Amino acid sequence: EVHLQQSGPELVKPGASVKMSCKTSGYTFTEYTIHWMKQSHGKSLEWIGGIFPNNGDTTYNQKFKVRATLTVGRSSSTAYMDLRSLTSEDSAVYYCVRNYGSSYGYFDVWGAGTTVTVSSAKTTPPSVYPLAPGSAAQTNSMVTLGCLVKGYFPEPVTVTWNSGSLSSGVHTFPAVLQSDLYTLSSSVTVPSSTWPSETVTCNVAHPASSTKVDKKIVPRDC
Amino acid sequence: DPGDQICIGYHANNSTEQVDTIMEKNVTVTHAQDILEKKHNGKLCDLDGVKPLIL
Ligand SMILES: *[C@@H]1O[C@H](CO)[C@@H](O[C@@H]2O[C@H](CO)[C@@H](O[C@H]3O[C@H](CO)[C@@H](O)[C@H](O)[C@@H]3O)[C@H](O)[C@H]2NC(C)=O)[C@H](O)[C@H]1NC(C)=O
Ligand SMILES: *[C@@H]1O[C@H](CO)[C@@H](O[C@@H]2O[C@H](CO)[C@@H](O)[C@H](O)[C@H]2NC(C)=O)[C@H](O)[C@H]1NC(C)=O
Repeated sequence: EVHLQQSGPELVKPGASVKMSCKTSGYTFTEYTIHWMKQSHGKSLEWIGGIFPNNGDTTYNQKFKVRATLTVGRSSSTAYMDLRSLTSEDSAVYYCVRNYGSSYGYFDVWGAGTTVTVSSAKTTPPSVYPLAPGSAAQTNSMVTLGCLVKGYFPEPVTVTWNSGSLSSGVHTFPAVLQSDLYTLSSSVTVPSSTWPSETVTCNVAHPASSTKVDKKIVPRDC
Repeated sequence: DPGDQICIGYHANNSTEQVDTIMEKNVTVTHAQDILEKKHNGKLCDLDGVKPLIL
């Protein structure tokens, strides 16, 4: 129905500027006002501002008045936001959202989320290491297998098992920061009979570095 | 020599506000009160809170 498709995650040097986009679809662009929400990672939601397409009227939060600049491409049916001279402060997630009616309105359709990271750090490709259990102990009714992605920047990365055909029983843990690089792990759990007969491959992708790698779990032959 | 005086009188000003009367139109008055609104804003709006269904 009413989809708001927005820009992909970005990384910016401190002091620089970003321009994330939001593409509207499913309704008539000029009939509802569009807004932006900032959420400091897993905390609390802040209102930035709003813009009405049809004439380009803007309505800002006191806090964001200087650093922000909402723009609209009517021709393109797309809403833009622009953040000037960033800091660690601004490192958070940003939502493009449709507010229903005017000043006294509710946000009914929330966008995907453009997540921005502010750091002088350089981009670092990850490293994938498969996790086969020791030949010693053997997990009986269900065999747990794993995948380790270590030392990468910036967020995020995508983890799949057998190109996606493998599902419910997979847990991909949130990344953690280790010596200024990210590190996370995944745990696919399949029935004992299925492995090692069936090919269990780890498919990982890191966009910021244009990297896509596969690793197959080969049993530990002690 | 002249003797003292007291006068009774009433307010005047630079008003050009004008009212009509059954016996006389365009009578110029010191003060007046418009009670007709002739202006609107040309838009369809939320009413008390609630956006209209604009088909
Ligand atoms: C009571 O006062 C009214 C306002 O002062 C007055 O209205 C005025 O009427 C005259 C003509 O009757 C108009 O004068 C001219 O208007 C247009 C301007 O485009 C021209 O085509 C002509 O030259 C015409 O003479 C005034 O414009 C009009 N004033 C307003 C504000 O509309 C009444 O006529 C007065 N009534 C009486 C009985 O005196
Ligand atoms: C009506 O307007 C006239 C014209 O301005 C006023 O007369 C002036 O009053 C000021 C007082 O501030 C004097 O300094 C000027 O010398 C006057 N000008 C003239 C041309 O006389 C008059 O006071 C106004 N009447 C009312 C009731 O406000």
